[PDB]
Amino acid sequence: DGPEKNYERTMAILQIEAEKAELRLKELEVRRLMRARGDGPWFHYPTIDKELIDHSPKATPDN
Amino acid sequence: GWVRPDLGDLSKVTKVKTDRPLPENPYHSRARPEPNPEVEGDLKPARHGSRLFFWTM
Ligand SMILES: CCCCCCCCCCCCCCCCCC(=O)OC[C@H](COP(=O)(O)OCCN)OC(=O)CCCCCCCCCCCCCCCCC
Repeated sequence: DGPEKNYERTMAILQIEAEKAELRLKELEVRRLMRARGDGPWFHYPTIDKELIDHSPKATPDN
Repeated sequence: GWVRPDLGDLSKVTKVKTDRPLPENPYHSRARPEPNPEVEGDLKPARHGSRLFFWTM
């Protein structure tokens, strides 16, 4: 292979590895924020579904 | 002129007209917390695949 091909094949390789490296760092910081604040799709621990509640009038009024 | 109600009359659910206004927050509820911001958009392939260590796919 000529030096030009290897040279520019290297730039292609470095672009992919740099982009992957940045995403790896970003994911660690996103995971840190999502877990601490609970405001994202990850670390979304379930709460009781509200469709289970019955809103019909009860046997007694104060409820 | 009092007529005795029939069997089943007094257990009927009836409608009643009232001039009292329907209560607004009978449970005295606080404001509900806002929902988590919805994630929407077009699902695109993962950028450079899994990106797990050396794997290229
Ligand atoms: C396993 C072979 C190596 C044997 C020695 C053991 C080495 C240590 C094993 C630990 C794991 C290290 C494996 C390192 C490679 C994994 C990363 C990788 O290869 O990238 C993802 C790979 C796609 O490879 P890619 O770069 O896109 O090239 C495509 C070429 N068509 O996609 C993959 O991840 C799948 C590739 C796994 C590598 C083996 C499969 C290659 C395909 C040949 C299968 C055989 C087909 C012939 C069947 C013959 C039947 C008799």
